[PDB]
Amino acid sequence: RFASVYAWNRKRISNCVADYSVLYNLAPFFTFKCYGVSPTKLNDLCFTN
Amino acid sequence: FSRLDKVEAEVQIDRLITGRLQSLQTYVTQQLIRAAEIRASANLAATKM
Repeated sequence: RFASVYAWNRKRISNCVADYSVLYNLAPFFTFKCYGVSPTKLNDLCFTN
Repeated sequence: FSRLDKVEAEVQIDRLITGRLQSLQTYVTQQLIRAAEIRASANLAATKM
């Protein structure tokens, strides 16, 4: 289930290793553009939150 | 070079190269003025001697 627009759900992620290749597997992700980072370089960066 | 794609990083890298480069050009010009003023003083000093 996905909540309504005015009731967007906020989720916490902490202390785990992230692989973004599994995100790319699904076909209908035809809208995938990023501003602060290049989408193909997410596999060698670290974040804080 | 660790966050942006090469297609767009050229624009970001270019606006910073010129700014740093232009700053050097100002410094050299200032030295020429100072050197010219000192050269006038040296000639006056030589005449005194």
